[PDB]
Amino acid sequence: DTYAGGQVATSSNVGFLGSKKFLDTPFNTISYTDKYIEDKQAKDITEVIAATDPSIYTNGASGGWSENYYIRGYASSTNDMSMNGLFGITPFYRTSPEMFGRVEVLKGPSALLNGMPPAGSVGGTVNLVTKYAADEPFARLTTTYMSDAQFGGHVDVGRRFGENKEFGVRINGMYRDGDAAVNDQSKESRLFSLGLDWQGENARVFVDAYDALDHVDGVTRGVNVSTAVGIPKPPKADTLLSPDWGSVETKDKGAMIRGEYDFSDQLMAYAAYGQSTTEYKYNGASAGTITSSTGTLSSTLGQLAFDVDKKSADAGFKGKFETGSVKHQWVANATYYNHTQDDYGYRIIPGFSDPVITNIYDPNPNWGPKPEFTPPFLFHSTLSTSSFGLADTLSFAQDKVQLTLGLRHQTVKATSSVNTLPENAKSATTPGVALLIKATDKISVYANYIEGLTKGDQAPATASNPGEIFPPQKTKQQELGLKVDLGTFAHTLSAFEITKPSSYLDPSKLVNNLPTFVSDGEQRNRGIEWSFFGSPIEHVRLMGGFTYLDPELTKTKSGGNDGHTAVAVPKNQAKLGAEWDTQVAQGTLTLSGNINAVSKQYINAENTLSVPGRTLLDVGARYSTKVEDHPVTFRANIYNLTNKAYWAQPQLTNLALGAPRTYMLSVSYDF
Amino acid sequence: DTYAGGQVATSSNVGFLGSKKFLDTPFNTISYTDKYIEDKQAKDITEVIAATDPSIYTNGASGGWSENYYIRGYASSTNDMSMNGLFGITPFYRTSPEMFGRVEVLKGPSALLNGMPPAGSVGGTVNLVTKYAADEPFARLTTTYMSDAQFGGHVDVGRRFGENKEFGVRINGMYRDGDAAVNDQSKESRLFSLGLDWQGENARVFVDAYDALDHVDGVTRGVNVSTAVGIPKPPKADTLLSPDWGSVETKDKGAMIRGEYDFSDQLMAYAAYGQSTTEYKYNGASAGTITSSTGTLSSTLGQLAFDVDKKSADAGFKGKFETGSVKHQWVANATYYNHTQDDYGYRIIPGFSDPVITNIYDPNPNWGPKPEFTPPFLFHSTLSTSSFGLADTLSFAQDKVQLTLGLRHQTVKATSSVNTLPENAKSATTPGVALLIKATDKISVYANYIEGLTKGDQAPATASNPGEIFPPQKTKQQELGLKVDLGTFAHTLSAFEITKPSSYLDPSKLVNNLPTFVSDGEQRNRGIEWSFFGSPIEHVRLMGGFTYLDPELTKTKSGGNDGHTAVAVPKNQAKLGAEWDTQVAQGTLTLSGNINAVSKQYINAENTLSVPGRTLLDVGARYSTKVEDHPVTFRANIYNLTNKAYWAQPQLTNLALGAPRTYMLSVSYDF
Amino acid sequence: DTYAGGQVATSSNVGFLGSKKFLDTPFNTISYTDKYIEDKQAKDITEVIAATDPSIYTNGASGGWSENYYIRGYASSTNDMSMNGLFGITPFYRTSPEMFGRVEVLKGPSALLNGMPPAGSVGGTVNLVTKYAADEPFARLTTTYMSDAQFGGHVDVGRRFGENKEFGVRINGMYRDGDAAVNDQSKESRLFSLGLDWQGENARVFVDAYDALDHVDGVTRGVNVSTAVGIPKPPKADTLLSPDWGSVETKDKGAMIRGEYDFSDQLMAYAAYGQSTTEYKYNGASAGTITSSTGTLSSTLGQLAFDVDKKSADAGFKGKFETGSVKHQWVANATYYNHTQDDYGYRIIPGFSDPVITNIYDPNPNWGPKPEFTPPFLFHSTLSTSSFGLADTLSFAQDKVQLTLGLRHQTVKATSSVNTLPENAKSATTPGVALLIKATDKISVYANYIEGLTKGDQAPATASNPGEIFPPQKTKQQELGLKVDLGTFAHTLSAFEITKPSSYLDPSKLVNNLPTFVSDGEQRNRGIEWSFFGSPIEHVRLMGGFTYLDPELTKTKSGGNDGHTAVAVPKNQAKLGAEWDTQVAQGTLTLSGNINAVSKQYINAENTLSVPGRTLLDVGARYSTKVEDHPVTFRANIYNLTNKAYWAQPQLTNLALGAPRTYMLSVSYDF
Ligand SMILES: [Fe+3]
Ligand SMILES: [Fe+3]
Ligand SMILES: [Fe+3]
Repeated sequence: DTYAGGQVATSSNVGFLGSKKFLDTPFNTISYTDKYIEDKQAKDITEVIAATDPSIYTNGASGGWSENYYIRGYASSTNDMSMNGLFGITPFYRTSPEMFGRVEVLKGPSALLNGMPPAGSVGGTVNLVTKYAADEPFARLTTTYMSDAQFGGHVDVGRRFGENKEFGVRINGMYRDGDAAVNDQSKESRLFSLGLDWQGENARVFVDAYDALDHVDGVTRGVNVSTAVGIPKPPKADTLLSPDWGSVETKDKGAMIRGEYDFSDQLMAYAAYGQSTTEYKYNGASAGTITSSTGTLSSTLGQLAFDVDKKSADAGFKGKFETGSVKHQWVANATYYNHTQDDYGYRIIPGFSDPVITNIYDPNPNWGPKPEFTPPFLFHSTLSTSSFGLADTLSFAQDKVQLTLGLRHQTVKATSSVNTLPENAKSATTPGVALLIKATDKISVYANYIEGLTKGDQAPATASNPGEIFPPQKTKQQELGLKVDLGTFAHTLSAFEITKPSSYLDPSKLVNNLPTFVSDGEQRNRGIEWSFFGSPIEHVRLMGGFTYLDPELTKTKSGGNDGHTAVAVPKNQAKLGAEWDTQVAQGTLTLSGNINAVSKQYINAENTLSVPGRTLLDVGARYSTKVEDHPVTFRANIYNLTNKAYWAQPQLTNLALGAPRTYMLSVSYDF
Repeated sequence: DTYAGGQVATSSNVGFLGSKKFLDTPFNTISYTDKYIEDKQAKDITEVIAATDPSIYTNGASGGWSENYYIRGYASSTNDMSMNGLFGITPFYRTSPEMFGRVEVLKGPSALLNGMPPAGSVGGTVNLVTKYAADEPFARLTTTYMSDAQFGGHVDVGRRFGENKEFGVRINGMYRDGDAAVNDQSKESRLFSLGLDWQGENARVFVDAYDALDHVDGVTRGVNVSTAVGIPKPPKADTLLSPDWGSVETKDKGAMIRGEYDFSDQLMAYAAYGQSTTEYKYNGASAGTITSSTGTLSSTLGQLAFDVDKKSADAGFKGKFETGSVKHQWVANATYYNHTQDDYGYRIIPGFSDPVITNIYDPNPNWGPKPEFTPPFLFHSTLSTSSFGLADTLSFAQDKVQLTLGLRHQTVKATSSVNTLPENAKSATTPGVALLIKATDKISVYANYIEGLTKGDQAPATASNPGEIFPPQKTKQQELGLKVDLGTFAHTLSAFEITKPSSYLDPSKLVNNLPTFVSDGEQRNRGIEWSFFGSPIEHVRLMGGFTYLDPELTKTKSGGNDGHTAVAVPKNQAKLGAEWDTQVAQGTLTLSGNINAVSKQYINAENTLSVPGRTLLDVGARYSTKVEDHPVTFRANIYNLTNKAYWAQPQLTNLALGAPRTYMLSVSYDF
Repeated sequence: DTYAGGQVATSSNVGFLGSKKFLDTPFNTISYTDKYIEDKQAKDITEVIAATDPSIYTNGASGGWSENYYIRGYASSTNDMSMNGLFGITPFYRTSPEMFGRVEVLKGPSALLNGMPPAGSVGGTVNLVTKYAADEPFARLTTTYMSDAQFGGHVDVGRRFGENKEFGVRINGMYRDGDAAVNDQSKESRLFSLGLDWQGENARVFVDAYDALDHVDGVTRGVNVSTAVGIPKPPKADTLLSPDWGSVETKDKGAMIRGEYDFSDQLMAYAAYGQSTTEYKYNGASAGTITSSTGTLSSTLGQLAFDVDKKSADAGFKGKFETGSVKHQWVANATYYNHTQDDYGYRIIPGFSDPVITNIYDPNPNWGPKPEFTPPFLFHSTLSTSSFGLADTLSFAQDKVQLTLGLRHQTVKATSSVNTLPENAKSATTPGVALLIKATDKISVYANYIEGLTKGDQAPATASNPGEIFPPQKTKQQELGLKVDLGTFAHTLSAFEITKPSSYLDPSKLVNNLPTFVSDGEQRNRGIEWSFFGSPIEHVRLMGGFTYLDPELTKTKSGGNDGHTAVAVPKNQAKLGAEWDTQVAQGTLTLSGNINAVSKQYINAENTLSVPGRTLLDVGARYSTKVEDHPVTFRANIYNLTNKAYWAQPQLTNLALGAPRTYMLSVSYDF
């Protein structure tokens, strides 16, 4: 399954179409292996998928309250990841990757394939494939360090049972804790995970469960700027611009089961059910605001807790048939998601309502006392979605021309206990079509049209159309692409256009002498991507590429920002990761380097504030050997080697500092 | 004599008990070789004994007015090192290790073995073993660099003379000078040493003499904090928080002679005599005080000069005999120490009594003009100590059970030319017992009781018992331990409890309605130590360990701080040094790493101020080859490679910054 | 022609004496190859000639308005470089080295050999040798990075044509652009160069042409200090202490043609003609002035543009003959140089005459608005020089004793459109003599006397001798030296004394009771140099040395500064570059290090202000291999590894910051 280099896989899950090979997939897809994950010493999903992929962008801050990445220049919510194809299971805001055998990315929207994930983001789909027991018994201990003083370990054990090894058990345990690379920031993570499987003759069952904790002391929340004051030069990269006593914690627990049954080699049924819980707590700043070019910062304090219970299901049939010399491979499915949620919080903390005044350049800021965590209950809320989908792939001319057609019907309903406005389900129907031509056994050309869905907004009580709930809103993609597998090295070249609508109150459209709430907003992302992976010569691995992105606000409230560039995302990215192997005594030495170059990003939609591009370097070394015939691997990594200080745009606030120089060490031992 | 790896020796000097092997020593001991010293590029004793020993702690500042280390959580004064078993010879405050073939540490107090050293510290004994000429003629030149701009060299030459090579001459010369790694700090060091020996048939003589200079411009004195104001975040690690014009200089000259005479193979006499002089001069801050959380620093200035003339002697008899199936190995000795001293100084410098006001975060502090060095005479003082000791080691069962019993009488008298209060000698008797059992010839189990002595304090004129001089005060240790030599790798596991008394004026104990001066104070250090050294597999060296220490103030003035943790020392330490060798062309390449991790330390005895734990990394590379058949070694080291900024507690002031990232290069050539 | 190591050449151009080997040259000479240039990733000439040569000093600032270096402690103007032996062709202020096969240095003045270059500097002659097409067709692409975000590429292609490959074409293209290592400083460079040659039977023609751009945004201009205020501690090294909006741009275009004609093997004629244009523009600060010890900076603004059109020619004969057993090798030449120039500028910009007030330690300075570039015409000026020269080298004993004698007559005239005072040509005659003795074929001993010329000054209207124009002023050198070629490693040891006159109006020397304009000023530089290059052991390269310099102001106006040390230059330099090669897989791994240590430098001629010595470290790695038999080289370099912040003296202002830590990457591929 793994490609030359061991770092990328040759197939991925293309939503409900299932497992498809690189050259057979009319979408831009990549799948990273657990080997790559361990080689990066990746602590979250971002560190896996953003490192070498020029169609993915992160603001790159350390110890935020969530991960933050864009795919094809649109937000891709952490809420919207799948586990073994199923949504609503993964951790809410940050996921440590120890329990996954693959991390797969499908770029662009995919409503036909996947339906509408819970946060309705459209950038792309990240699918996390869990670990199951290999045939050979297995036990690996890894110890980890990260600067300044974060220590941890990870145990991974697998064994199969029964006379034909038809049962599997795979267990992962991980703990790490201590000060991180940012001043007064510490990071705690815990994971316990279970992967069980039964391989029957005509039937298969897979069970996965996990218990996870993510905790940051000195969480980074970021800061707001104005045009009046402007953006001052970034403090040094290890500065924390949020309260030192501020903290965030997320506890995530999840479990799922998949069953498959082969009726024949022309018909299979499958079902997947799962559930998860999230507990989020945050005590710290809601925002810092830079109020002077001398670096004065005004911070308001807030608290939030929320608890969410999630359930989800996906069941269907796959089959094959032939019509003359045309082979048909079809799938039909139904999906369900439900959550209930309680939110507690303060916008204004009693006794702590005055803003805390500091300066961004002060080495010893006074953040004041830490308020007790007592957020009062705010509201109960729910979300339900369901979908029914159908697709067929027609293969002509000895499978050299493959046409996929499908449609999905999607329903969604949200409720809130402080909403007096009407609450009603709404529905939309989303098609997709993809065409793939194998010009040779090494070269595929492909095109697709496909959509993404986002829950419709509700017009406020101040509108001509008060309380109107829009149907799910259609993001629309067209894509043309070329894929080349040279044998050990592979190239993708793809161009895309994706339009995403938005909704707003429009004063220019008067109905009963009132402003009308409309879905007339639009952002249009046009992009070219060239990317590559594998081994272009022996003992060398190379992964990366180049993208040009034009993210344009084509239609905005009152036309003010028509033709402007979208905030946050760069127009140009270039990324290269390279590894070089050489034999040294009784082992392999690998040297690694990464470069990550991006252009400037706008901070507001008026395009009157921006931050420059930056180029970041990383280096690593890896030594793999044996001690008394036990495999041993040593790994050292430095990220942001030049300790470049830069602003970039996080969620909810305008700016945050990128992560500083960070050292990571790990040693692993196979029992 | 040297253990596998070349870096540690298999025997050490156990006070007047003489040379004993690792498995035969009922104390926790380690001896480092000159090879280790050269490999660390150690510039002082601290860099030798603290690097991998988790029972030793230093605050780790660069360019202090002295070394500073604790052993088993108690101060071990630089004044209290021995040279070839004799006290009062070594440099007063800092010692560059070029002239030593071994640096030996015995952990815990050792009054029975060693008597009371001049400063009466009880943490451990550091014994410096000088170089003598090996049989083969020898000449090595080494050139040294340390960042930023310190250049130096060291010559080591030895030759033996006479027809049976019964005379030896060994000469060491060293100079280095230039800017160090701390801003505005420069370090000058000079050493000339002589080791002469004569090996007769029934007699031996050893002579050692040295002339040393230590000079620091921009000496670090450290800074004081209060509970009202608190401890601000450390400036960057290369900041100097003392006057840039401040300096310290110590000139040390010493010489000693040892003679041995064998009457038979059952009786030997020995005598050792030596003397030394110290000239200390300091012009700079007495203390910085942090007077605001913005980092305002108020620095008072002081000057000190003192001259001290020292004489030292140790003479006795050792013998063996048998009574039944019990072997006896006994010693009886007498020791003498005397110094005379003049002190000159200002507590208040005329024209410079106003503190200099700076801010600890200022890149451009104004330290004002440098006052002329004109300290006036303050007082003449003397210290005399003498002891008489007896010990016997009884061996049973083919030397598999060894019981040591001993006691020592200790006398001490101090005088001062400005003391109106009585001056009298005082005395104490200190016993010791140790038991060692060789379970196998690889495994020893041991236990000891032994004491340390400290000069008694004198009650002030304001007391109910005015002018009373206490006898030498007894620190008391109990220890249980286990040692294991696997062949090329060795373990020690030991547990200990050490109580140290203190004296104070007690307002709560009234006699004739006046406060009484009492010796009722107590600190109790309980510890577990696991440490190891050698080569656990081929081409690997590993040295380090783990300690837990509970240093508790069990009895304090008025009971205020009863149950508190002692200042300055961490409760937890983990240290690991590792080296890996590989063949590379015509030579051996060694890669090295060190980690040093400690937990938090309290800054006051009220335990209301503390500083966090910190982890420091070091890396090295070493290449040993030949050029035209002449051995050549290249050494490169980076210490504190993450350039971690941290506060820790020095002598006399509350806080000082740890040393920054420091680069060291050396090349050595054998003629 | 290249020495062991590939980095230095064995011959260089000794002015009109032509190509001479190392052991045949009675001057201190070195020639660096394009291989060395590529290995250093050199971006200007300074980075080639200053890195390892202890007789060369630069202040080392990043992004100045010109290069700045001294040779033997005297300014060597960038104006005064030669291209293939001809002056007035090279870029005016900064030269990127991509078009050169050699960079050659002759130390000390050389008027006999070279005449008077346009700026009349006397430190040394830098000669840049252009690239011509090798026999085998050639194409190399190189991509470059420099921190923070400067990217570039260089193409080098050559082919020969005709049946005997008697025509050659060699083309170089280079572009780089982006943010450099200094905050808010960007650097753009462009080069297109052409080297054409025809090799006939009796005759040869070489044509060279280039078009170059140098552009800096955030140009560093430096800052002035006073004795009243003093010199504060340097800000961090990547600080820009000139306006962020300030910029300099130079466009340089040049072309030259050389013809040679062999009349016989004993007589050759040659002629060279060339021209170049320079357009310089500068908009920014004229000076910052540090007006308080807290770091207050007062910056005045100015603008300058100048256009200069240059023409130059050199024609002559070389011949040999023998009379008895004495060989004669003679040369005779005539040289011409002319430039016309227009200057536009503001000393005071209308509407921007108020100084901009900042602080050198401010992370976020306000530099105010950028004034429109509108400098008005100031004056037209011209410079003409001509010379004729004759020299003979008399040799015997197979050239093992060589005596060189010569004379050159030099004429110069300057005009200016704002000079009312007389304008007249003036002349001087300058001799030279050198002696070389080959003690062996490995050892040469040599001595020389030779002069440098500088245009005479004109007495002001306030003098006794108003309007008098002095003749060309004679700098005078005497030198004694020793060269040793051991085979693969070479040494030079030389001692020199150079006196350089200056002129001033002297109130102490009255004629008709008026001050007299005199040439009574003198600076005298005495030096010892030990330097070396090549491979002392297999797989090692070593290049560097040590110099002591005594640069004394021996005679100054009024005698105030008599006996003081000259500004800007250190008295002591030590430089060492080392490379170590290891075979690994199918390629060579090279590791490199550089150290550069200098002593303190005076900032004023009163010698009441100075800045300390500093030591800088650099490290590098290089991997050279083949991919499908195509040569590939990877290079990584860090310069100023410790990121030392230091002041040094640039042109026109008192101080500027040295360049910060700078990372450089390049990859080259041969088609
Ligand atoms: Fe919120
Ligand atoms: Fe004192
Ligand atoms: Fe000027």
